[PDB]
Amino acid sequence: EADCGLRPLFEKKSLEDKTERELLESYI
Amino acid sequence: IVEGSDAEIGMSPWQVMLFRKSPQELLCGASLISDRWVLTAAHCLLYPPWDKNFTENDLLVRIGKHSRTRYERNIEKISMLEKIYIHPRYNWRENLDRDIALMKLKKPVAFSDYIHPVCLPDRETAASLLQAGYKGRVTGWGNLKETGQPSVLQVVNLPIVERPVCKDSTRIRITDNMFCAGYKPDEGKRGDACEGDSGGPFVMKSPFNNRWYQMGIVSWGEGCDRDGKYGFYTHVFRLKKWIQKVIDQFG
Amino acid sequence: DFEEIPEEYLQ
Ligand SMILES: N[C@H](Cc1ccccc1)C(=O)N1CCC[C@H]1C(=O)NCc1cc(Cl)ccc1Cl
Ligand SMILES: *[C@@H]1O[C@H](CO)[C@@H](O)[C@H](O)[C@H]1NC(C)=O
Ligand code: NA
Ligand code: NA
Repeated sequence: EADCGLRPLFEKKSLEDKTERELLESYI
Repeated sequence: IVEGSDAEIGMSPWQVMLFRKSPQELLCGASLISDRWVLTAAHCLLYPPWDKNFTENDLLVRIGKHSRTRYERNIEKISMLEKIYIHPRYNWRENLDRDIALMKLKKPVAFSDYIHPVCLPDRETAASLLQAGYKGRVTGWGNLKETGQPSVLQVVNLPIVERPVCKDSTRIRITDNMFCAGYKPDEGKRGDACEGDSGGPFVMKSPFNNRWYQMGIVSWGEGCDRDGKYGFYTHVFRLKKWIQKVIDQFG
Repeated sequence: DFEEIPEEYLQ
């Protein structure tokens, strides 16, 4: 789906969840 | 999930619960990959050493859930299965090689704030993200400890581990269709999947396009959250040609 | 341990 992987309550509203930054910081 | 935390509402809207009709109980996790297709571990459906061999009518999928045990009226949606497809080279005899299965739903599920599909990786996203040290996220309603059960969906973020470390942690034969994840004893932090988390997703948020991709399926581990052990996950990208073949043929 | 689900899903 063209819209896969984008969460209504997070990415679709530009809100982050409490720990996704931990993932990002590991992607070095 | 051991040493995780409660999920936020809508945090994992691709999460699926595989639910046994009778007795009514949690069977496994799973994930929503389109309005009609659910991905899980083959061993959730077929595991002869434990006399497990489910047929479609044995099972329901519950989508949009947060609470483990509650019927989440007006939020969760419950779907019947049209057909199960197990990888033809799934190795239940030895090491759970190719531990993957698809379930086609009888009817499409309506997407909502709580229900939305995860992406499957392309070769490039997989190459970029499946690197030692890079963290993914595992979710499920499985046990909180090896030796109890959560009120709501649990989440834990875990680093992918170097393949030689995975190999050296176990006597089980590892294959290219698996990867392992978890912290090392010297890393301090902890966490793992556990019983009941089988079949759920290991996801990563691409920093390139800000989408969530399912890189793994909770497959196997020796105990839960043991020092020097790691959880093993089905390598979704490696098996994607099979996924696509099934969806292309039967979709 | 699980809350009963609607009968419509168990038919
Ligand atoms: N202990 C065994 C080890 C095992 C691996 C491969 C072949 C046979 C046994 C195990 O793992 N088996 C037996 C079948 C289902 C699977 C299981 O129980 N999987 C769930 C699981 C997944 C993770 Cl990633 C971490 C913890 C656990 Cl408990
Ligand atoms: C599992 O169930 C199917 C159908 O009932 C059967 O044909 C199969 O032989 C069973 N055992 C397996 C696949 O090991
Ligand atoms: Na070894
Ligand atoms: Na461990």
